[PDB]
Amino acid sequence: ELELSVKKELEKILTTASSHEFEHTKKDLDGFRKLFHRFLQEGKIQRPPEDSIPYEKIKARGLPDNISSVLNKLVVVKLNGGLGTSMGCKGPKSLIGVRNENTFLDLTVQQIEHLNKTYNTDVPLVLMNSFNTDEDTKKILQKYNHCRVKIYTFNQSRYPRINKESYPPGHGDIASFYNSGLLDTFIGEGKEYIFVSNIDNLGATVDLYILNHLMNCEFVMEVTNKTRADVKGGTQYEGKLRLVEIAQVPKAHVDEFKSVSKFKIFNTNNLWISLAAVKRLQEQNAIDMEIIVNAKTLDGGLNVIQLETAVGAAIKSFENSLGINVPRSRFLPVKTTSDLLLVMSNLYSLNAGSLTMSEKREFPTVPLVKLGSSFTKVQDYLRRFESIPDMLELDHLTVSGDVTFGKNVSLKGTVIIIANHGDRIDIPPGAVLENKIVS
Amino acid sequence: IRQELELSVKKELEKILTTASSHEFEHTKKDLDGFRKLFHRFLQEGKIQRPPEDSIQPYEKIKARGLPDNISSVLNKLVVVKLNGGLGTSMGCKGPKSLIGVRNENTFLDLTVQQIEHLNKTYNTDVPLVLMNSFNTDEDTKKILQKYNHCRVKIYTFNQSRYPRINKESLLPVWYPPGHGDIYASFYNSGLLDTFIGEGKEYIFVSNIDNLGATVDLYILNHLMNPPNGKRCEFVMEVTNKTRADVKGGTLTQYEGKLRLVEIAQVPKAHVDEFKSVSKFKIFNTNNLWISLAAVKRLQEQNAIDMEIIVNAKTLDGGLNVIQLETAVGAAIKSFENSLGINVPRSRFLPVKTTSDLLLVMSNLYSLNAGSLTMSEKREFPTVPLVKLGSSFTKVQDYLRRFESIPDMLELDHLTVSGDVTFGKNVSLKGTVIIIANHGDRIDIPPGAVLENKIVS
Amino acid sequence: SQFQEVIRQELELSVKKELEKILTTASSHEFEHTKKDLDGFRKLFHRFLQEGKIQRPPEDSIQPYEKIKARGLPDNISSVLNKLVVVKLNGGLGTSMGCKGPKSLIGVRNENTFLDLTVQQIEHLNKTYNTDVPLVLMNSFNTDEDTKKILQKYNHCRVKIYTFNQSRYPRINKESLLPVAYPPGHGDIYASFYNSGLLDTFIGEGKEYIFVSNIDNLGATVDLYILNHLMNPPNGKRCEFVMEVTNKTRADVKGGTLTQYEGKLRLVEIAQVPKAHVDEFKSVSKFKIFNTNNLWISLAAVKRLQEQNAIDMEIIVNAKTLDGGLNVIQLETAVGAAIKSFENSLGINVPRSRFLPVKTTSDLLLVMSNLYSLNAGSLTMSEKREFPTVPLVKLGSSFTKVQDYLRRFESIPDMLELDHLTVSGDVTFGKNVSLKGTVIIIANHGDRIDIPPGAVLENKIVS
Amino acid sequence: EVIRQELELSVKKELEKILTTASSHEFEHTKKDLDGFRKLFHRFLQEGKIQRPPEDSIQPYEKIKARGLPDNISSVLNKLVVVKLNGGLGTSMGCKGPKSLIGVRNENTFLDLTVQQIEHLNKTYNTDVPLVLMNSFNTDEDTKKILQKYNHCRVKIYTFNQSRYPRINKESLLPVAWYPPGHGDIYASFYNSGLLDTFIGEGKEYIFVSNIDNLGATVDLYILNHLMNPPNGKRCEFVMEVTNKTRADVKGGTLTQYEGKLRLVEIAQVPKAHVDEFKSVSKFKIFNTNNLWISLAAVKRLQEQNAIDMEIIVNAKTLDGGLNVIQLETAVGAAIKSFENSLGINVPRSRFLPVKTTSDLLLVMSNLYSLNAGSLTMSEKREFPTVPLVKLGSSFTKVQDYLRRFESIPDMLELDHLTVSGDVTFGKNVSLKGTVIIIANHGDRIDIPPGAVLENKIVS
Repeated sequence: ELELSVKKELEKILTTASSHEFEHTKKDLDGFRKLFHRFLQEGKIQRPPEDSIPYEKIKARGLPDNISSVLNKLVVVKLNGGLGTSMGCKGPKSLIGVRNENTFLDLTVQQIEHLNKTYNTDVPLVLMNSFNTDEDTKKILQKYNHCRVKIYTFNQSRYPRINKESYPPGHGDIASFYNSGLLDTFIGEGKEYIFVSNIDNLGATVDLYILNHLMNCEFVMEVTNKTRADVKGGTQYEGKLRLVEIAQVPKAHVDEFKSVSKFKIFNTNNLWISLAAVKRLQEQNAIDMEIIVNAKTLDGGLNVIQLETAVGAAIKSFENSLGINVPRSRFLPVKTTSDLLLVMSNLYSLNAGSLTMSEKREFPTVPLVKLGSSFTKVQDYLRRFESIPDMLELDHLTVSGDVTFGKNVSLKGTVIIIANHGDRIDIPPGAVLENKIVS
Repeated sequence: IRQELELSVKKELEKILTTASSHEFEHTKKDLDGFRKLFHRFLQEGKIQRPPEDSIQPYEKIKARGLPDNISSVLNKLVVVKLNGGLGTSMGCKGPKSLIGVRNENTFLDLTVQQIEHLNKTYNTDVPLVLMNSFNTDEDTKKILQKYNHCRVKIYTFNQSRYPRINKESLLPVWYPPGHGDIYASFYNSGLLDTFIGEGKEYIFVSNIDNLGATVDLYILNHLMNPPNGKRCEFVMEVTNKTRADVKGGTLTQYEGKLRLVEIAQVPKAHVDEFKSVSKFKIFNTNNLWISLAAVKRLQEQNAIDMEIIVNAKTLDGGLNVIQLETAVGAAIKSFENSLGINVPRSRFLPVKTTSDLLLVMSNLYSLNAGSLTMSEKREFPTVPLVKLGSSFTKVQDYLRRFESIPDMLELDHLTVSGDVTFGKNVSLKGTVIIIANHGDRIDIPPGAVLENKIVS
Repeated sequence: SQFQEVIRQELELSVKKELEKILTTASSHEFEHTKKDLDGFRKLFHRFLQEGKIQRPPEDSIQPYEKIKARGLPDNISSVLNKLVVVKLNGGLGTSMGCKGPKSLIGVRNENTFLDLTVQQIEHLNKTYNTDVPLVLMNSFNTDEDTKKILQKYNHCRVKIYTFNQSRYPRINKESLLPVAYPPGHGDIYASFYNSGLLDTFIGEGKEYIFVSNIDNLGATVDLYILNHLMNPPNGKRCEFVMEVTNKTRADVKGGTLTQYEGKLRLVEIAQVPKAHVDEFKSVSKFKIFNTNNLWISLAAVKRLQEQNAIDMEIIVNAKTLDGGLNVIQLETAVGAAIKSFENSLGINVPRSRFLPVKTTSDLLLVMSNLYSLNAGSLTMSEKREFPTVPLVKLGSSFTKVQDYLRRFESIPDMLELDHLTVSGDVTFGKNVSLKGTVIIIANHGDRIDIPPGAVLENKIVS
Repeated sequence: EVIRQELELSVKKELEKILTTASSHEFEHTKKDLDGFRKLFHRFLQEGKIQRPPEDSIQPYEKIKARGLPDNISSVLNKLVVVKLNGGLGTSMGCKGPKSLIGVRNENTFLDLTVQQIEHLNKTYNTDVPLVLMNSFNTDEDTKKILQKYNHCRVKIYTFNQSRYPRINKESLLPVAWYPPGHGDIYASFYNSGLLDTFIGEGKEYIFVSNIDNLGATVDLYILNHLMNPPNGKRCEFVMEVTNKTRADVKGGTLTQYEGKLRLVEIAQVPKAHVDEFKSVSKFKIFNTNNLWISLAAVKRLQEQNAIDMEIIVNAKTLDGGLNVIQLETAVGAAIKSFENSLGINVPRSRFLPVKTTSDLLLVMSNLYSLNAGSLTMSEKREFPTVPLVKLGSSFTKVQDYLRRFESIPDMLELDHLTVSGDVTFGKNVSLKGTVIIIANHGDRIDIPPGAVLENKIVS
């Protein structure tokens, strides 16, 4: 008698519709009911064997020659649903400057343009944007016409927040793909596959070595070795491969997670998913994704629980799955302005829209940089540099305080600069900082 | 001309050779004439040689061949020689570097013999230890040896030669050790060479006492004593990958059928850029070498030991620029028939140059097993953490003063301190720690504190 | 006498009329109890206008708690509680501490508020004793309307919670002697509690004794031994009015003491003490006795004395200035000075287990440390804390407002081995700090100090 | 009047009890030095405005240059003698011994350079010009030691010492404690050394007195063409190089036509009232360079006559554990007034470039200037011709410090003002441009990064 009083106010929100909106109105609610019923009804015994999961072994099978073929039976979807307010800039996380002078969105059409103009193929790109991103990104999709690209944008369902005392439904909502109708469209043409990559990941290009094991199974989940850097994240139970998340872990076995190995598994969020298998699961309602609590409180109101599902959670529902190892070449997500300084450096070379780590960086290791609190805002980031320094021979960089960089600087080895509170530190142009502590 | 000003520097030492203290005469004549013998070669003083994939072998291919059975093995073919001719004033200490404490507190010397004991006291064998110490270190090291009686290890000493500090502007003499190439002649001349080959030992294993990871390894020894169907070995060179940590050293190449050594100075100007990547040079001179005893006798008799002349500048401290003619051990493989060096894990090369290495190596990051220490887990990534202590921390006494115990490091990646900083008991460093106390200020870090990804100003 | 008692009469006449004015002001149908309130002011005022040294206190009038504690506890049933009334003093906000609201609603431990811990205490009586103790709160216009909306949380519990408001009085002028168009303190209780129609309800329900304490005193708790002493008393005397007293620390010389004046007890406070002998009050101790404001009072006794106007309490002056205004007086009274009027009145000397005023954040810390343990809503110093010694904690002005206090300590540090603490300026503690010995943490203007998580500061001066 | 002769002959006998303590052979020079004083003290006891200097008596170097060069051969050099002023240490720069011996570039010492010059002269021209050094009791034996090194360079070198005088006391008026009596003491010493008669015997006719600070003191052919084979007939005798005043160099010496001849004037000689008009109004554009051209012939003629008129420079000095005392001296320039036909010629600042302090060094060992065969001249592309202004602090004063602070001399072509003070260091390959102020307050350090370009900046 305690779920029958929330649904009665979910019937009291249908008559507050603006007459026209009724097609996707009675449906988005009827999804919340399918997941609110799983809220109040809520191993270790199997470890992943050798016969399940390497990169350099597929390359020796290895590459189908040549045109195309095969490049024509595929669709490319990159995620959008997400602001970059954490970055600073109000608006979609797609519309921020990366390399002079392209943005995330620009970098993606750059990649597709090179393949179309060389393999004679026409591969359509797709955005899965949220309600906070569609108004803006739609207005700028006009500057992409007359480029050899097909474009297909569509929204995600709207979900009602609920209160602790008495929002986007996560990235796993891709429920929506059948709702817009493009599911039925894409299949009935010749395509058989969908490639999901995040837009934050800039290494997540479409691979031709993997397109061998795909073309001429079904479900591919890409993986990379865990590193001290990124500890928490997603990692074969009872026949099928099951996704395991940080929050699902019982109280006892927290020490067993992370340490040691044990596990090498990490969630890449780069997936290939078969089209014809979606309709065998989306219609019979057998997709089993796990739903997470995710209750924050911002800014000056009660604690709110926002229920969301995960993309990689539907392996337990898919049949005949197997994952393959992908070297860190093809995983490079950008989160803070400290990543921006990294990627826009002469650490990466730029080639037809997709970027790779450069020569001659002698050792193949990312030199990660920690920028201070006063660099977090992208508008402040560019203020303080403009003239992204030389970093081909840098190992560690840490700046904190009111610091400014002149043009053409070179950073080498370990550089530490720390201005005290209400001090300014002005690095002169052309300067070469090598293993130095600038207080 | 070049002779007529060389016969001056030869009759300039005839005045000091009569300034000889009766007995100490023949080991004085022997050296000074061996100084002339270098000075001569000093006046006269590729590339097509790309290194081969057959001589230089991976460790992984020896280690699993593999274990020599049984009793035992023989091992009684080996001699462990360790270089002990180095002062430790860069670490702060007046005297031999060997006598600096590393753990609990075993000294450098302590730790070696504790290995040789665990061998002999488990394999019913008698392996010797041989130290080469120069005139700097011989005195002080001898007095502190009486503590090793009734340890199952026979220990032997012999001195490096004594050459004159020649003048840059003057090219005339007024004292230094000729490096570590001097071994071949000074080890023969002591008499020890003939002893060991007389006991039937045929293989000597040189290394640096600095290299705490330089441990006697069975798997390699098996490749040597009773070798794989073939000939060899007159000489072996342990060699590791190049790290950003150490960009200048030696590289081993194949110039003219035999493998040569190349030093950074031997490089003419229009090719210095080329050395150390393009990465067709991931060879690093570890300085951990095996040699054959039988081999040394032959080649030393006929002066058939060819090394490149090292020419070091220093004017330090007060006075004119000084010229030190030296020779290295490596620069003499090309004069040994049939050479090959193998590739070795960095596990086997852990040299303790600064006070910053001490920290690393006496932390809970390494676990000790009576002498020989290893990178013991829990440790997640294999990566060696960066540690850079300031100038307030160089002299050992200061370093030891500053730490009231050595802080936990098993989950550290980078740590940099500078200033008058001072630690506590049970301190736990995790992530990237930066602690900097400015000219006049002092930071003392409270006991049992956990600094994790922080910056203390 | 001649020219002095004409002016005095014209003062009491002038105000009265400017108060006959502020009566119909005010022309609100809801008169209850306005006219009475203003008849209480003129009673105080008339006294203010018209307006030692004697003996030390006798050795049988004040008694040690151990003598009484060991007699010992009642036997039946008991069921001696059924003649008791607990009364908590809720006339006061926490704007001192810095909180929008009644002090009675700030959280202490895990994280129950002063009043939570109070009802948890009574619940636990009634539960283990199949008894029904009534709880009364004597609050003010400041405190009532706010707490009433919350009192519905204590539903389904085993308490009957009761309320009343004590009067409003208007604040008189220090220059002009004129009312501006305040709660007269805890001393007003007698009148207000009776007028509220509760004194009579309970007397006619079989109660005989009232236990008055503060809400700020987390230690002031119902004690079966001191209860045994009034209910079924020794010999048959028959008292009436009993006031808990303690021994004076350096911590509190500025309090009130009991002394025999002309044949009865009287509470003598800092203020009424002559200019020449102010020192001899503080020392020697000697006068080692100090008022706790834990009181036990007979209900029968109130009526007899109330309905007959005879509770003689000393008048306090209390000059205040706030905010952009000149000087205003304010007339108040104190429970304690009532002893004077009662009969067979006596005081018992108490441990300080029973006296913990949570007045500052300094006090809060201590009381949410590991230096105490919470059991059924009451808390007491806990073993193992070896030396019985009580630490002294002085926090800085940066720690005054509770909202700050919480954020500055990521956790509550381990105490138990504190002797002295003194923090002043901009500091901050992390998770799992352990403090022992004497800890001094001074940070100057413009500086920060962040004690890292897990630190153990023993006898250090951090700067 | 009668007291003066009393205090003048009291001095006579007091010195007479000091000869009686002279080491056998030292005497014949010690006495002549002491009779040198007798005369100066005698002048010192007995001790405008109409002076504004004419047109024709001071000439612009450009006219002279355009006449121009000697033809034969020349080999006009044969009649010249180069004299460089040595007496004078470099303790104010933070150096022991002779200032002559400080490293300027490569490092060539001050003296390394002037021989480097004379030599290149003799070698290109097949002539053998001599270098004579006038050092004093402080910079003599120290210099002679180093002279061994110039063997087998093509320069005959010489030395002589100027006199040594007694320090007389402020209150007492008695002598004590010895000093070299100014550079003006060149006429007397040069005569007594005998070189003067020696040289006028080998048929030399002229000396070129100049200073070893002066790096710009080139031997210039056009001035020579004017002295040997003079145009028109006359015939003079004394020539004073002379330049323009900068706000920099205002308090100097200027020529004026006092009573017939030219006469030098020093700020110390000017009446209190008129001090404002000397040192501007310019008016006095002329400023003394102390590069002089003098006839050997003429010296001798007038020295036998004791006719050389200099003014007494009265000096007050008391350092460090001494008491207040006077130190009577004379100036070389001062002597125009007694020579004949004397003229001054105005000369580019190129010829005038003294390195008196550590600021100056930085400037001269820059890439602003350029070095060839010992001589150095500013050069390209120093586009706007003006000389940049450098004020290093009291930290950079000592030569030994100055070098430790500059891990490399920095670029200065584009530099207009540089001013530092406090505890500062410089990386290598620094470039300075425009106006650069770097100021480090007591207790601080500024370390400039290598490769830095400071362009119009304040670094505090």
